Parts: sequence; C-alpha cells; structure tokens
Amino acid sequence: MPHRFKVYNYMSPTFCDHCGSLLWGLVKQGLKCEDCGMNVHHKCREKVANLC
Ligand SMILES: CCCCCCC(=O)OC[C@H](COP(=O)(O)OCC[N+](C)(C)C)OC(=O)CCCCCC
Ligand SMILES: CC(=O)O[C@@]12C[C@@H](C)[C@@]3(O)[C@@H](C=C(CO)C[C@]4(O)C(=O)C(C)=C[C@@H]34)[C@@H]1C2(C)C
Ligand SMILES: [Zn+2]
Ligand SMILES: [Zn+2]
Repeated sequence: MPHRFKVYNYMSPTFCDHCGSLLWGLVKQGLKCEDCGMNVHHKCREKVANLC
C-alpha cells in the first residue's frame, strides 16, 4: 500500500527518512505519513519507496 503523507509541523529536530538530511525550518518542514510515521521533505515524497 502507498504511504499517506501530510504536511506536518515538527517541534524537535527530525531527519528525512528518505535522503538523510534535516527537515530544516520553523514550520511545515516536511511531510509525515499518517500510517507509518515516516518523515520526508516535500520534494522527497515522490521518490520514497511506496510500501507503507
Ligand atoms: C532550498 C530552499 C532554500 C531557500 C532559502 C531558505 C532560508 O534560508 O531561510 C528561509 C527559511 C523559512 O523558514 P520556514 O519555516 O518559514 O519555511 C521554509 C521551508 N519550508 C517551506 C520547507 C517550510 O527560514 C529557515 O529555514 C529558518 C532556520 C531555522 C533554524 C533555527 C536554528
Ligand atoms: C524544541 C525545539 O527543538 O524547537 C525547535 C526549534 C529549532 C532549533 C529546531 O529544533 C526545530 C525542529 C526542526 C524540525 O527538524 C528544524 C529546526 O528548526 C532547524 O532547522 C534546526 C537547525 C533545528 C530545528 C524546532 C522548533 C519548535 C522550531
Ligand atoms: Zn507510510
Ligand atoms: Zn529528504
């Protein structure tokens, strides 16, 4: 099954589970999967393996 990513606001430092770098910024830093909790940059969403 595909992931179900939503824009998300992180309150502690969080790394993108796809590309390894920090989700930088004060708000809306990345996307969180509703179902497995994986965190990714907006631009990394289309590239992540899609087995949730
Ligand atoms: C590839 C694009 C790079 C362009 C330049 C960005 C820059 O230098 O500063 C601007 C963004 C804005 O912070 P924002 O949180 O408002 O949103 C920007 C990122 N996002 C759209 C993903 C939420 O400001 C910050 O990141 C704040 C740094 C906070 C760290 C505190 C130590
Ligand atoms: C308790 C706490 O940490 O408050 C934070 C401030 C700064 C220092 C951050 O810790 C941040 C969490 C994220 C998500 O990864 C990115 C950062 O803003 C970032 O780019 C860097 C250099 C540190 C991160 C969150 C909040 C609530 C803004
Ligand atoms: Zn998922
Ligand atoms: Zn990434």
